[PDB]
Amino acid sequence: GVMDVNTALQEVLKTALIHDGLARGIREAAKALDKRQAHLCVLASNCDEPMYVKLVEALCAEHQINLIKVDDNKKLGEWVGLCKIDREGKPRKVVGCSCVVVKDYGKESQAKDVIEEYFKC
Amino acid sequence: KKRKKKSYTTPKKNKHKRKKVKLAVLKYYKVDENGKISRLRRECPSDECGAGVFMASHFDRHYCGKCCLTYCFN
Amino acid sequence: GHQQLYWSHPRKFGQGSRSCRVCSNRHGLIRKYGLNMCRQCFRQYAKDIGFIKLD
Amino acid sequence: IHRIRITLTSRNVKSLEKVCADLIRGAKEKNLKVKGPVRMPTKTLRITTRKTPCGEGSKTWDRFQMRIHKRLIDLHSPSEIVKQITSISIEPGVEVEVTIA
Amino acid sequence: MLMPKKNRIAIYELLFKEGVMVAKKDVHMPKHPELADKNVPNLHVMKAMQSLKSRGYVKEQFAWRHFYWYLTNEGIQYLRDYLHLPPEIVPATLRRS
Repeated sequence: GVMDVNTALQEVLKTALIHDGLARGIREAAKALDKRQAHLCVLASNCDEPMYVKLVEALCAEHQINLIKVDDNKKLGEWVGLCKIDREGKPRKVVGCSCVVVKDYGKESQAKDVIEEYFKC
Repeated sequence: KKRKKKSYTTPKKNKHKRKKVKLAVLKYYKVDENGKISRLRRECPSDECGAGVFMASHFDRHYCGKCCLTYCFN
Repeated sequence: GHQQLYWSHPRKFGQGSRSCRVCSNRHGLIRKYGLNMCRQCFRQYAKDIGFIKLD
Repeated sequence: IHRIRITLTSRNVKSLEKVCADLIRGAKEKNLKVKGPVRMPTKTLRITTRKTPCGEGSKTWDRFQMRIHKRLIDLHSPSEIVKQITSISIEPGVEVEVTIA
Repeated sequence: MLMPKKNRIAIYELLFKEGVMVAKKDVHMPKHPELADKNVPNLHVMKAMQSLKSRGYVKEQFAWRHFYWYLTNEGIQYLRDYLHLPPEIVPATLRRS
């Protein structure tokens, strides 16, 4: 009923889950960020560590990616839909990445355009 | 005809689980607390890998599997 | 990894590289003339192939 | 060259001889000189197998036979005539091979 | 089993594109008579096919070292419900009718 960041963020994260890929593990994610292969990466911090936040924001400024502060990632975890197998299962998602084209490749969306224009201005 | 009777050794075994810590403490560190930081790993001069291939550290013969490279002075 | 193990010393006489083309059985294989059937499957299909009993 | 050879092979002699006579008659209907049918020694394929699927009972064997009869007829004619004489609604089993050699 | 999701989607577009297929049970051997050179490892493709035709909802029939398939519409419905690909894109198999 409403248009905002989360309404499409949940869908894009679920589709990224569906179309495999996914930078999993402590490796292959920092390496991917340092290789500059992707052009989007969502990070979160709900614990007490300012050093990781400072390091990732320094990297984002180095790659000229503006950090987007999102509150209540639990809202994303409860609105995305987490059916998984059977009647049980709730695998929470903290890291958001989408290989080859930031939005997606199986569809064309204007959310990518409006996001890029908000970042540019 | 008897059984194989494979019981005299290792009646039960426990699965090995690598305690890979989720935090970047042992693997990497900055030791600067600034925008620009120093990297604790020697630059890789080989062109047979990517531009972000970073080598781990052991006592010797840094093991990555793809190259089995060893620092030697010939 | 995979290439550190596979295809090291040639197994030039693999019995397990052959199977009956009808039932995929290891034993009683008839490789003569290229039948590549086990002897039981050959006896079942001998008349259809063209081999018939005369002597 | 105009030497063309037709090689006739089948597992039975009735149909092979019928085809040979048919082709000889066809090449003699036209005024063509034809080398008479030449019979290869009819190699025989033998497969001897135990009768039992298990290994039980008196050691009894099946003696299977498959005889391949080969005839080749030589005559001098272009390819169109050979192609026309081949399309005769041939009887099954007689494998025909034609070589321009 | 022991099958990754990229190979899963690969075998799934293979099933989408072919529909009616023939095959042989091969696992260990590294080159294949008629379903090789597909840019995807042979073992994972064949194990994904095993999942497709042995998960428990499409029947099979194993004889003469070869496979012939009737792909029921229950499997098509499962595919459409999962991947959300409508049947309006009809398979090109409806030519030469």
